[PDB]
Amino acid sequence: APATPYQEDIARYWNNEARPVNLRLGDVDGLYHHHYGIGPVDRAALGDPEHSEYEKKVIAELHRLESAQAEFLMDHLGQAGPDDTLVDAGCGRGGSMVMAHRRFGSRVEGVTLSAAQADFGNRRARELRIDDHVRSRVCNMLDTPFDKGAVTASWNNESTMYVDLHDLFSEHSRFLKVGGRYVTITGCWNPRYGQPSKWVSQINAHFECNIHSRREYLRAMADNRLVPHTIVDLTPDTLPYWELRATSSLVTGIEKAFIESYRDGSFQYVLIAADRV
Ligand SMILES: Nc1ncnc2c1ncn2[C@@H]1O[C@H](CSCC[C@H](N)C(=O)O)[C@@H](O)[C@H]1O
Ligand SMILES: CC(C)=CCC/C(C)=C/CSP(=O)(O)OP(=O)(O)O
Ligand SMILES: [Mg+2]
Repeated sequence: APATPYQEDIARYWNNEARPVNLRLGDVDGLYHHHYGIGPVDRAALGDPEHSEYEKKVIAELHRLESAQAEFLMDHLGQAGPDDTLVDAGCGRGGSMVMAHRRFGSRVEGVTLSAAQADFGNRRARELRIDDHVRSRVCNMLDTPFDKGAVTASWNNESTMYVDLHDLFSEHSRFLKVGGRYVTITGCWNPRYGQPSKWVSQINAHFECNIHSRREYLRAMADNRLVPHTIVDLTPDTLPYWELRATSSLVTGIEKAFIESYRDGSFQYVLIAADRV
């Protein structure tokens, strides 16, 4: 039962989504991601752009960068093991959850507003025989069933732009144990630019989302017991992914808004990793 009209819009959006730039990339190795990539492009793997198999090599390379982005996120989760619970807040089709369970062996709990996504991820988990440890549910991430202090680490990978940040961080702070760890990778508008540019607004309109400024991320963390220990401006790191993607037949039309706003300083891609204290 949707918490607000807006969250009903978001459930409907993701229930309806199935773009090739997501499913064909996930098909490469069965890790289905809904986030962007980081790191240098492997031009050797790509080979000659004129080759018959170029588009398939581009697909494998873009997917490799999107998985690299998740790995980088998890490098900031600290240590976790089989007796711990990890929470993926706004978990998509569950590729990050699969990777986390492989990396840490923990119980991994995902929440999403989309029944089609939860169903997809739970089917994937059963296929991989890790469904006793990895579970998606349809649940608003601002109001979860996890007990106070029960969670060792948690994250939002490109899902914070659908909620009020004070409410989101109050919720993670509630369920994270003292000394637990939080990470987010997000696109935030740059308060140095001053307000959201036209490009940022085009991205909001495209995804029905609400990009926050970097100032708001840090303010909401400070107000909710979450203290950053690492912040990385990944903007230069994600541009190669976007410039490569822009050459792909699977483009969605938002590539220019990301590239141009990254280049002009109005928009930035950032990792913030924090302790719950
Ligand atoms: N209030 C809310 N509660 C739970 N999930 C939410 C939410 N608002 C948005 N979402 C989820 O946020 C996700 C954005 S897509 C990113 C998915 C995933 N973290 C990945 O990196 O692949 C979607 O799954 C959407 O359902
Ligand atoms: C501002 C940022 C970083 C993201 C905007 C919100 C959002 C849901 C982007 C979608 S990621 P995904 O569903 O994987 O999108 P596409 O590849 O189809 O463009
Ligand atoms: Mg995608």
